[PDB]
Amino acid sequence: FAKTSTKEELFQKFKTSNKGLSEEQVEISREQYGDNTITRGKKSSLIKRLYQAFINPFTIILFVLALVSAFTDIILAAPGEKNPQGLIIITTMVLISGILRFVQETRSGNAAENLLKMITTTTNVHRLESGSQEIPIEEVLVGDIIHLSAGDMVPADLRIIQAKDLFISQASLTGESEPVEKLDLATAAAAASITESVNLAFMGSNVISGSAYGVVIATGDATIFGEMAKSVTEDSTKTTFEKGVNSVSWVLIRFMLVMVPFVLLINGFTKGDWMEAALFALAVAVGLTPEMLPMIVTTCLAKGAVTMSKEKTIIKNLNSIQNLGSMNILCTDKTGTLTQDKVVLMRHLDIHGQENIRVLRHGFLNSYYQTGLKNLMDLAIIEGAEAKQDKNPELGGLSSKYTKVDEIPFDFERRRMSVVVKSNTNGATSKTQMITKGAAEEMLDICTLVEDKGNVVHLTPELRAYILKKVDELNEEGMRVILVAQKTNPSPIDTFSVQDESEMVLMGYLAFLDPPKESTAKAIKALNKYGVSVKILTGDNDKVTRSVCKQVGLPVDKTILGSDIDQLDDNELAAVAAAASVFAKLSPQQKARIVTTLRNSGNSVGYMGDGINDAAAMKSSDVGISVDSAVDIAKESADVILLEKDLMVLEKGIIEGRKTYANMIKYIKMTASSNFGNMFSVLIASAFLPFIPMLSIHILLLNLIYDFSCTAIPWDNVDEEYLVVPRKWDASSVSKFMLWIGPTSSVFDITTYLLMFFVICPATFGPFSSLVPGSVAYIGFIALFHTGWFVESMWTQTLVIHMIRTPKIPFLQSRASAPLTILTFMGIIGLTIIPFTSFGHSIGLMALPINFFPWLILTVVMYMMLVTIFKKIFVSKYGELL
Amino acid sequence: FAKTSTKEELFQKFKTSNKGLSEEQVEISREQYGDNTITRGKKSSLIKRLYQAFINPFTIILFVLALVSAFTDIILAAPGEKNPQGLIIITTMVLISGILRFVQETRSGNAAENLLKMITTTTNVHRLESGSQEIPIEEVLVGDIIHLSAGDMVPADLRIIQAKDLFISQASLTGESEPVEKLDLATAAAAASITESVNLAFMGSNVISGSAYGVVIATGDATIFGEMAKSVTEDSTKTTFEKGVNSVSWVLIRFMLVMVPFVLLINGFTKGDWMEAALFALAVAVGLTPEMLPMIVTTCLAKGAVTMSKEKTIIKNLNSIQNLGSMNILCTDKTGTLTQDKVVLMRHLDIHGQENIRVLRHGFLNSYYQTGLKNLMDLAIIEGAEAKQDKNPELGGLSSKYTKVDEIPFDFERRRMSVVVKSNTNGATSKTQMITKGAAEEMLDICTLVEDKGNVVHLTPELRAYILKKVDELNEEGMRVILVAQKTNPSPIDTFSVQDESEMVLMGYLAFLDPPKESTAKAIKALNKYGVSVKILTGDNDKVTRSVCKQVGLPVDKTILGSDIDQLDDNELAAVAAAASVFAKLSPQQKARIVTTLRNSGNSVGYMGDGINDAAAMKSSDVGISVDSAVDIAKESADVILLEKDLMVLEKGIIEGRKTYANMIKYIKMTASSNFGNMFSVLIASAFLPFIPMLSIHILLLNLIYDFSCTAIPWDNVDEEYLVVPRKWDASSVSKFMLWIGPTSSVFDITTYLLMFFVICPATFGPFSSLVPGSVAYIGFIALFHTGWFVESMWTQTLVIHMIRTPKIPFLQSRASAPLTILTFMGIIGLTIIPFTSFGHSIGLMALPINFFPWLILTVVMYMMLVTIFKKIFVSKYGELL
Ligand SMILES: [Mg+2]
Ligand SMILES: [Mg+2]
Repeated sequence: FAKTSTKEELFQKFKTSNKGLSEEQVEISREQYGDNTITRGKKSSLIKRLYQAFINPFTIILFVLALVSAFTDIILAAPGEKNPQGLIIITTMVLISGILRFVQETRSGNAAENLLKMITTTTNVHRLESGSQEIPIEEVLVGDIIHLSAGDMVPADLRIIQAKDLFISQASLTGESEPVEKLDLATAAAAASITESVNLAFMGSNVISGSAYGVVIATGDATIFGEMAKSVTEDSTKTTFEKGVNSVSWVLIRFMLVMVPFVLLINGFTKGDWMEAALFALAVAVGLTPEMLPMIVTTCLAKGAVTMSKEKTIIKNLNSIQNLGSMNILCTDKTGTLTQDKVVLMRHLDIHGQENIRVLRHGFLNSYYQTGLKNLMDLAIIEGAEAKQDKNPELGGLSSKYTKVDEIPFDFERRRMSVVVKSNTNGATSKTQMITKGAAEEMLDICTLVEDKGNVVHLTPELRAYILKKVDELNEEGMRVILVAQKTNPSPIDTFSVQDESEMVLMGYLAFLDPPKESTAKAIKALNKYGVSVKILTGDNDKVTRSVCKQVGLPVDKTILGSDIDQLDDNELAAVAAAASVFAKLSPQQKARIVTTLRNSGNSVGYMGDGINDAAAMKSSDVGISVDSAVDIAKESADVILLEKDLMVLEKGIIEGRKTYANMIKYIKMTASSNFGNMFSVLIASAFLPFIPMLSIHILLLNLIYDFSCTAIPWDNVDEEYLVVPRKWDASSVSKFMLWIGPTSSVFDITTYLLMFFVICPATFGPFSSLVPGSVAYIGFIALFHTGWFVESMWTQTLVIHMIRTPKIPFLQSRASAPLTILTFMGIIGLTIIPFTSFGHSIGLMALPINFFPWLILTVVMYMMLVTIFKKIFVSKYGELL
Repeated sequence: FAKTSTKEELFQKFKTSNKGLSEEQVEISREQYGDNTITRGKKSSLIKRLYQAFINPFTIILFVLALVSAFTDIILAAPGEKNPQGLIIITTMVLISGILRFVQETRSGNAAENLLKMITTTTNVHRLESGSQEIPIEEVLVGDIIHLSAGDMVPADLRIIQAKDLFISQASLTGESEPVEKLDLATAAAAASITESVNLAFMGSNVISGSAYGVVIATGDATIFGEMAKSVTEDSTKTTFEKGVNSVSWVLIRFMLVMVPFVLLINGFTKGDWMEAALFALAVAVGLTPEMLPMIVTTCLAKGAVTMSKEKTIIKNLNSIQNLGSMNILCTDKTGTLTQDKVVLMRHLDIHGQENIRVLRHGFLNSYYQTGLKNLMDLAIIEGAEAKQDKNPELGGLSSKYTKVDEIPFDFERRRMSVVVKSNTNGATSKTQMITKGAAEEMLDICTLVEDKGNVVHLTPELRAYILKKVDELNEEGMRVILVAQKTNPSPIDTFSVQDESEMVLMGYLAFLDPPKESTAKAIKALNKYGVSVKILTGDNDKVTRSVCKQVGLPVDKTILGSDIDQLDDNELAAVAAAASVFAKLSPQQKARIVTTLRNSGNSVGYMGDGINDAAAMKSSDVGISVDSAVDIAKESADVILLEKDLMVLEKGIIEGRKTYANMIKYIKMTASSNFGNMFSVLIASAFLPFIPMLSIHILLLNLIYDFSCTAIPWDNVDEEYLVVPRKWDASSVSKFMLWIGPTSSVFDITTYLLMFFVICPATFGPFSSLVPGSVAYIGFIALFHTGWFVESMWTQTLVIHMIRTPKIPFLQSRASAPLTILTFMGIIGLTIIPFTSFGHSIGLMALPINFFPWLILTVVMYMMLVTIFKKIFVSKYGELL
């Protein structure tokens, strides 16, 4: 906590050695404080940290199901080599799921190029070697004498000891392209925010002209710019989506490790050899886990990103749009993001508070014949002249009458620009008037004549009070005022002096605000409509960010200043930030801290900005956006970088992202319930069946071929009501839903059991308990049961989706199954309904007797209606289906 | 034991003086044998013997309601007075069951007046005390010298010592009214059956002609008539119906003994309020018992008996028609029942086996002119000659052409009767014709000429050989044979005398037999079609019964006699009875012995009879059927009485007795299943519901208003494939239809347990676990949950009978139900108005919302499909969904 509090000790005296730094003292300084360097790095072993997640309940199944092959190996040959139709499928599934979990994050890693910039060298500095020279950056240290000249860049913060009308553009840290004066004088003892610390310089700021001497007092981590450079590394926190998917996988694992040992114990103690029990438990381990869930998740995310890639928005990280959908609080930079860093006239009125055409027309003249020096405020005046709709050409023709005799341009030493022009009225060369505008200070000091009530009077103390009150109403919004005044004079044979420019008749006041973008208000309203709070994080002065956001409609209440959050501890910081609004005067570390605390409270926080100072906040957020005017480094740190300028597209994301999550939270439940029910019946009927109902490979086929319809699940129609609230990744609701709707299938999977064990299978192959257990029709009976339960389970688990996807009254009310999904479903049922081919060496073909299908349709219909009842109960119990 | 083998000690002597018998002799007889009395008795405790059955669960239920009333009233005062609402109805139901069980049993008990009838005494006895007198059979002594005249009553079993062509009518024991000769000579010591007991007589027989002196061998219960009187009592054996009903009641008792102590323990261990657990167990016990089962059973039996009473067949016992339906073997008497006890001509034949009309004509005149004495034999000849297709009136003309000279009537010495007639053709006094008929043996000895092939030859030994061969050929066929001889006699000076009966000329022989009733063969065929075997237990000789067994059509092999069947043991008798179709020479002991043994072998046996000898078997059988020609004792001791003597109606009765059974079992399987289901769910809910789902009174109302339509089930449409095999009462068969298609209603009862837990929470009653245990909530919420699975449990168990009623036939191949049992069924479902009535305040039972019915319809439609699937699984595993 080494701060720069040595006031009046570091002024007028270097407080250290003047360039004669002792070697021992140099070593002491570099030990206790260190040098000025910025460290960065990359990684290429992302595979190690991206495999482990939901891959493990696949490599565990692989290890168990290959140890099964090893167990039947070394003893048997055909049973020990007929397994690989397992191991191979499970291994390629492991590889696919791992590669997909890799690509879901690879876009962020390979699209982040925040390293090309900085590491600046070749600094024009005064050194003891040869005076003013180009020196490498590693030769400037704490206590070194550094000079800022015309065109050189400051490499480290400085305690400036000499200044001469020095102006610096601090858009790198404050986001404001307008230059601000920087002086060598000691500031206030209590000081202010770091950006307003005139006595100290900032790394990364650009100087165009002027020279200044200073001494480096801070380097390393104490540099604010060093801070944002060091903060932007591969500290990519796990967003909401990753944690949600991990929690869902852990719910599945918590179910698997409770169900598997139970069925293992039952089938080991009850009837069979422990090899049969191991196979039986492997069946329940395979069935519970939806094998192609990562593929469906990736395809949903890809659909979202592709859709958002047509609204003209680069999506950098593929996992950004779901986070955009689940966005709860949007923290937004002010300078250049919602405003447009463009000075435009908004208040230009007489001393009574109404627009004066004459004064603005005079300003238009002084700015349109302004050939000496062009300045952004002059462009503001001229553009407002045309926005005013009062025609220019008369004034354009007034060049022939109100002829420009001469001009003293906007010289910065006196902050006065004075155009001396003659009023050729009606053809005669009349008197000459000069109009000077400049900063309010000198104008107020020199002005004693005022145009009031239509005449010219002296500047009385009451008129001074009135003018000061107008200045105060203009300043309280954080807007600077430039005074304009005309003076009449006879034809000047001699030149004009500064002392003659006094007692000049002032017209009024000017206000060049940075107006918010025309779509900002509509974007804020749309964001508030979809349950997304909006907060403002800007380094600008509090007054201007009350003025703005008192114009966009956002409730501005007790704007928190930077010092308050700096002195505030983390818990009450989180308490304040959530229940508050626009913040002011923040450093990049402050923005990152605020976003992080908002994250820790349980809110998925997105961020938007354009400046380099916003990079830390962009990277610390769940989803970092960037408007078109964003700087290149901010673009690289972004995730959903925009292109046009319109913020309306934000809602087109927030809508679309939500309709992705629903389509992903549908399947995740809609396939975890069924897969539970299918695996429930292989548990509570795992003791009465003298053989496993459906083998491991058959269940792998069922969970694979059915999961290719969920490839078309992302195109299903989410109705209109899920898309109004940012939904949280509630995995516990999954563990309830699949315990409520899942078992309703299991009973019918028992009805299919008894049926197919008593009337269908014994019909063709004779009654059971009368067949030789070795082989004869025992193989045929077992295969017929296998294929029949295959067909029935597939039908009944992929046709109930039309009943589960939507809340009450499907079809008629909510026209379900948008044609892509329903087409794929009926195109994949027609695939699984064919175990009649040469692909019946899957250890069951047993072409089903026609007698079975009437009993299959009767099961499907009655299961669909029972699921309707249980869906009603579930909706009426907790809050809804998902 | 003491058979008629005590010869040279008691036979050919008296062992006492002839009629010179003293007092010491009668005291010796009393000491050696005892009183000569017949034991008789009755009872009037039918109430105690007939209450116990399925009424004991009702009395236990009454006791438990009484305990609940006392417990809720010995502590509290307001709750302890609503228990009468259940106790009174249950205690009226106990009495209803008692009355309806006493009625369906005591009809046969008070329909038996066997002991009231019979009891004959006052026989003519000679004694030294007062000469000839009338001494009661209660006063006859062993060894009494008894004088026998025509028309007297035999006092005891009687070894005759003096006889002169003594003839005894033995229809009382053999069923044949035709007299049998009884001889006093020294007979065989080993003797034979009663029909061949030529040396001794039996009780109850009337002497037709002749006088005799005999000695009493035994008295009291040792006599055959005394034996049958002792065996025939009010010992109506438990028919198969009572055993089946007790088995069903015991199935229910085992089910409630397994369930009730489970619910009580679950609710006494969880939710530790033991009173509320006893209420749960009481509810389970109340809902498990079908409360109006005895009334439905009684109404089914009454419908069967009433509808059979219309077919000229008075039914004496309510259970007779049901036992007829469940009858498996029908044992019928031969004489009087299968045959018609009427001698009829069947073979008028010459001496060499050619149909000679001349012998028929000679018999015609020989009978038509026998005016001095008429007999059934002569009437038989006359009737058969009318029916022999030969025109009798032409023969009648010969009556005017053959006038009578004289006649020698049937004498008591030579046993021949003769008519001497003229041959006055056109009035011309030609030679006389003498025609003598009688027993073959005598006039076969006295014959000297025979007429063969139109000529006359001497009585050579060869022709006599063929005459006897054909005579005992007819005797082998059972035909009673008579011989007829003509003599061409020159005009005698005087009338025809005994010496005029020499030098006969035989013409031929005649065959008299009692042909079976013309409907006997058709009845036997119809019974054999319905899986009812027929046996011909009779006391007649083996020859005639073997002949009849061929005409009607039956297995003529293994004509098991009476001596051997008396010789062999019961265990072997069971084996040989099922392996034999015709039984001959049977004493009334043996008929009852055979019927009882066949009953013990697992066959429900009915008996048909017409005589006194039948009564023992009639009472020892499941159902006794009496023909029109039966003696009043046979009519009184039977259970079914015919009125048109047409056996063809019999099969019709069986059909009724089967369908009356089918509906009944269809009822028992309908209710006992549903009840179980509707009180299986409670078991499960016992661990989860915070309160009782239905109180005892609600379940009583459900089981009473649903059993008031099973009063209309007996009129439903029974199939036509169920009535082609005698169905046996099976308890296990109703315990496996109750575990199989019963728990398929629990699935749709745990659903309406949960739907009704989250569809009436919004019924202004708020969600549960939020209501204080006060009122207008916890009182209304519970009431609405009752009016839930009350209305729903009445709809789902009264409308699923149409699906279970029949074996596999969905709704159209059987025309499910008759208009009576569908109209009543829906008219009792329309009693879903109890909740919306002033009598909807039998505590609970509050007004249902309209919202419930769309779910009730869905549940009652869902449940029928599951019932169809389990019906198909049940039919295809056991064999009959009955
Ligand atoms: Mg399934
Ligand atoms: Mg029910």
